[PDB]
Amino acid sequence: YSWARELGLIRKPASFMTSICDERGQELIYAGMPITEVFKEEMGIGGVLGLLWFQKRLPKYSCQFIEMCLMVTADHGPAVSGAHNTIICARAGKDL
Amino acid sequence: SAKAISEQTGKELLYKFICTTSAIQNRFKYARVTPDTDWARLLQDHPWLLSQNLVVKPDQLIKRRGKLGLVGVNLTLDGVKSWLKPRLGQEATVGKATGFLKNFLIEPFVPHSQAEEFYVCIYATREGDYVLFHHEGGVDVGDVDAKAQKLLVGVDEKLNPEDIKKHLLVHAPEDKKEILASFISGLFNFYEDLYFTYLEINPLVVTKDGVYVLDLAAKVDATADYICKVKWGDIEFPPPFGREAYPEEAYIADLDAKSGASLKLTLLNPKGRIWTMVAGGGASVVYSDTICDLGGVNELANYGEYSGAPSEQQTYDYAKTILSLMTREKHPDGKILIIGGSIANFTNVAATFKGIVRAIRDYQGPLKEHEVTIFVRRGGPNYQEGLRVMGEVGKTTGIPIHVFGTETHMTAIVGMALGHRPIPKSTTLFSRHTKAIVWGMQTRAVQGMLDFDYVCSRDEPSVAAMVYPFTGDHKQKFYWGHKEILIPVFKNMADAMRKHPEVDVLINFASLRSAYDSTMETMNYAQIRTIAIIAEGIPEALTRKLIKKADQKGVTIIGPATVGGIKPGCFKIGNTGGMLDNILASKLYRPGSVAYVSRSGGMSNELNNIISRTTDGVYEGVAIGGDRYPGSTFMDHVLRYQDTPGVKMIVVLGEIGGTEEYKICRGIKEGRLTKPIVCWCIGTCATMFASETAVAKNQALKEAGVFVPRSFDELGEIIQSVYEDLVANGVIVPAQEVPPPTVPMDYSWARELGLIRKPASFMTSICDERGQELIYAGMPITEVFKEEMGIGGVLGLLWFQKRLPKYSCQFIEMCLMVTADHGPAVSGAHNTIICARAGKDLVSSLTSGLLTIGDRFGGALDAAAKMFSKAFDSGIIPMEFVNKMKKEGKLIMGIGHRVKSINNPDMRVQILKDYVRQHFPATPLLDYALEVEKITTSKKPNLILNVDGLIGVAFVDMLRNCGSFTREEADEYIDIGALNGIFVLGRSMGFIGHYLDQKRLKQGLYRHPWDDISYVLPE
Amino acid sequence: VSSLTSGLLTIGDRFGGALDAAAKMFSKAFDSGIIPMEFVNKMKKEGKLIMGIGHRVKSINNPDMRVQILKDYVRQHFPATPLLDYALEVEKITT
Ligand SMILES: CC(C)(COP(=O)(O)OP(=O)(O)OC[C@H]1O[C@@H](n2cnc3c(N)ncnc32)[C@H](O)[C@@H]1OP(=O)(O)O)[C@@H](O)C(=O)NCCC(=O)NCCS
Ligand SMILES: Nc1ncnc2c1ncn2[C@@H]1O[C@H](COP(=O)(O)OP(=O)(O)O)[C@@H](O)[C@H]1O
Ligand SMILES: O=P([O-])(O)O
Ligand SMILES: [Mg+2]
Repeated sequence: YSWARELGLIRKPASFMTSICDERGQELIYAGMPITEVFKEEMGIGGVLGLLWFQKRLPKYSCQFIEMCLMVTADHGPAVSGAHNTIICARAGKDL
Repeated sequence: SAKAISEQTGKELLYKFICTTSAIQNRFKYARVTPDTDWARLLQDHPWLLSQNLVVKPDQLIKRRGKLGLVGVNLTLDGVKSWLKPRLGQEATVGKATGFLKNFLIEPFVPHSQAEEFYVCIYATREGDYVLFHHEGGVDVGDVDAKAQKLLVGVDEKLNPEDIKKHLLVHAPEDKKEILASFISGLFNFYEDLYFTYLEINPLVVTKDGVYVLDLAAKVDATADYICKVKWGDIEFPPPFGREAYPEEAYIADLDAKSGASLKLTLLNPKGRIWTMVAGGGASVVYSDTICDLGGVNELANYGEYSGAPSEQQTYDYAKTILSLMTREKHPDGKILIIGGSIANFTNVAATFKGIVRAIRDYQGPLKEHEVTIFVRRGGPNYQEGLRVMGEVGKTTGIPIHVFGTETHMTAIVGMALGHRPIPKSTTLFSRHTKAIVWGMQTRAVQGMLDFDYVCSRDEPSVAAMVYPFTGDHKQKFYWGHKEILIPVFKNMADAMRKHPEVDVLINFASLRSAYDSTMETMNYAQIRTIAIIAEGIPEALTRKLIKKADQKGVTIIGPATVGGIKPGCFKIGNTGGMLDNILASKLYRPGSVAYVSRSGGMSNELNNIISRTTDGVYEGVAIGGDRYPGSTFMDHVLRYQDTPGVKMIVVLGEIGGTEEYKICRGIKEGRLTKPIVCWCIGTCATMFASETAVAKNQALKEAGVFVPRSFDELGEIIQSVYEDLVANGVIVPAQEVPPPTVPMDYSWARELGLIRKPASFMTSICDERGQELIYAGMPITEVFKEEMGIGGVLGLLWFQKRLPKYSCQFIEMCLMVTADHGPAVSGAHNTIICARAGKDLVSSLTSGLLTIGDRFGGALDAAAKMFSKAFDSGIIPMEFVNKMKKEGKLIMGIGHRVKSINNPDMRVQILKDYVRQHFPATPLLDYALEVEKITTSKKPNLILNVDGLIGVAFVDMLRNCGSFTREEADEYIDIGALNGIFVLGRSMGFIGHYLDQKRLKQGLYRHPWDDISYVLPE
Repeated sequence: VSSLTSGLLTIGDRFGGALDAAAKMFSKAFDSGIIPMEFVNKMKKEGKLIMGIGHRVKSINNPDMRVQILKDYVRQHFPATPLLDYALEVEKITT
């Protein structure tokens, strides 16, 4: 199959479809932007999230805002439903 | 098709459903008599049989019964019995039909004058339903077509009562005009509402007392069953009067009825030396015709066909019937088997041939004894290899088999077998710019179209969008050569039309049930100018309505019951021409000068082959479909071809029945048709069963100037002669040949022909869902239940791939039961509850809890088993073990309890301990553990062997000593965590229990109280 | 536990949903009082497929063994099966 496909003798439709990231290249690509450009352009976590989630280069204010959201939602004590379960679980000797 | 019903069936429906002011007399007053009739029972159900004098007649689709002395009139019940004595069960010859008189009808005698007898008839035609009336009814009606008053009721038109009275009842007695008008009106509404195509009452009697339906002959459109099932009930369609079916005919009829495939068989001469096993309704006729043309009419043994993709098994069952039938008695000159067919559309030729090859191997002894010679001719996907298996079975058995392909003319094998020859509206519908919408989820058809487009060197794909009402709007992946492209799929046709104004063609793959409505809907979008209706089985009355709307809107309808057509280099309707290999083989990627029109789809594929081999190729070809009323006729297309400059000659493949072919004679006469026309009508043999005959039409066409061959065999030769003459006269300037673009083979297909191998990325050994039955580790699911395995047994198969002893299975079930739950205070239950309370679903809530299982919660079973196994296997004595653990600063896993002690035992442990002792052959590890317990309880009384420890060591003893596992196997299962699986599976029940409970208890969101939290944050 | 959960987390909608879906759908239809044929057509009109109807290979001539096993147990031991009776009538129409 590998060989027949190389010589373009047979066609087989792909079962999967992606559009967020391409690891196959010389360089890693996040939604069309190569990883070096991501750092060079100083995107940040917000910027990277814009490419992977929306496949868009967002304005700086937008990125900074996303980062701000992530910061305020980071934690709200151990009394909440989720924190409680994680604590119970950690205490029951489980992994991260 | 339109099918005849019995007089009883018709009368029953009429009495049940006719709505009229007219009082219909003797309603439901009929009794049926067969040779198996219980007269006592008959009289019990019909006491009216003694009330008055009667009439008796056969109800077997015998016409002119009175003239044949087959109607016993004005008889007492005794007289009726006396009349039946010499007739019931007797053989009778009515014209050229000979059969038995088996079914009769008894009705009350209606005294009346000849003046009180009338004739009424309604019948369907393309243009509507004709209503006929005659004041001189009876057995002496004569030529009713010229004599009777007649009126056409158009398509979707109402029968006006004023018109009945004014035009139909002109010669009716004045006093009976209102009652007749009222009855005829009700009869017409009845005729429409129950989907009749023919209804005749001869005579209809109207006396001073009321209306009497003395006789009734009717046909219904059988395809309307899906609508009318409720009113029709278990309606029976009687076969015409004549001989009854041989047991072999009945067998094949049963196979046909129980499958989507077409399997037909009729014996002509059981003692004939010529047997046929032909694929396709069209080809079967053609072969039968050729045999008759070569004088074999008296030696032809059968008429039959197989089509619609039958399974290898069905093909085998069909073939064995033929082979059985031909090896009953020897013939001095031996026998012949003609295994023919046209070019198959998509079905792999090797598949059906495997069934036939199996039948030949089973009947090789009788076939050699009866000196049978087999002739094969078939085309289609991978026909080359299908012909190889045929040639090979001939060599291995010794039976003479002569195998031929597409290169041989279809009917050439006949002459070879007999030893006569040696064995060697709008004019344009489509353009290269045509864009279509496909109604339905037809991935293969769309891809087929797109491969034709690519190979035709079209700039864009011919399919713009698809309409599939069950899914939401999405895009489907397809291939433009080797490049993947996306085609939009719409839930609503309105959206497809809106987003694609460039589309003017619609290909309708809607089922026969929804074809009508989807076509009518399409006609509300003016952009659509051509509609191809694929569906076979649309009721005639509905197709007429489609025709009417299309005609008034100028929409060209191709179909119903068609594959479509093909315009080489431009457009291909759906599945026309089949796989690329056939499109390439018959050079359909580039246009020629020859245009054709056919009824049969199969024959269109054969015509593509014929034309490509004899001429410069096909310009445009159309299959008009096989329904009674095609949307577009032979003439419709012939005129388009006459008016297309690129068309230099026309080929028409006609058929027996209808008078369409005569419009061509007329067209030529009138000087409208000037282009050379080649025509051959199939069904020249059918006259061995007047203007409508194939023989009559072929004669008329030849006289009109049409080029008509002697037989179907000479069709290739005549086409080539016409073509060569047109080249010689410079009418045809053939173009230089350009090679088409190449497209890769489909992986699916390559894998089928075993051309490529691709290694599996995965490996399984627990279950196989691919089979005819589900298999759990080698044991089929039915055996699982038959052997009464239970949950324990099933777990043994899926987890260990072993058939365990019953006591082992029962023990596993016991473990699952004790581990099921242990209250809501435990880590896992708590999380599930929290989760359920936070409004999550079952799976999220369960998993949230299960994710706590492993170390400090639920770990103990695996831990205990591992610890004790290690200690035991190391050979240290229990006391040495206890002290070793103390020194290492470790507690024993599976030892200790909060309240339970040596004097106050744990019930779960008691239950299990007792079962294990009683049923397990050996328990060495349990014995060792219990000895450790003797030591620890002597320290503190609550240092008992707990349920986790008990299950752990019991399970190890079960694996090691049940005798299903080697030590290696038993030790691997423990290590890979089989014991964790037990706890997880077991407790999963309890957790689902809690989830349901919290939802049922309508428990709100949990927030942990701050009072229970010690906040120790930095400063 | 991680491996099991990873798989279980796919259960719910397009995978494993059918049991719940079928039970809900048929109960609704039965309880609403509509006759099987009315139900079949209602679904078609609404653009919905019947949950618990259809098979890739198995047909009315080639039955599913699991369905055979279960149908037969239920017929034998259940005092009353009105919804099953209703569903089998819907199956008569769809097949
Ligand atoms: C001495 C005393 C404080 C503690 O005794 P205890 O609870 O029985 O002792 P422990 O908690 O250490 O447990 C007993 C043993 O069980 C062992 N053990 C506990 N759980 C175990 C497990 N799961 N697996 C293996 N061993 C286990 C411990 O290792 C310990 O072993 P050791 O005796 O060799 O050290 C207690 O008995 C006491 O209060 N006695 C009263 C004496 C008195 O009258 N005092 C004077 C007042 S006048
Ligand atoms: N029940 C009846 N009462 C009186 N006359 C009847 C009755 N049934 C039939 N007849 C007469 O017998 C004739 C022949 O019967 P019919 O049903 O028309 O058979 P066919 O037309 O096939 O010969 C009728 O034309 C009519 O005169
Ligand atoms: O049966 P066909 O010849 O119309 O395909
Ligand atoms: Mg008559």
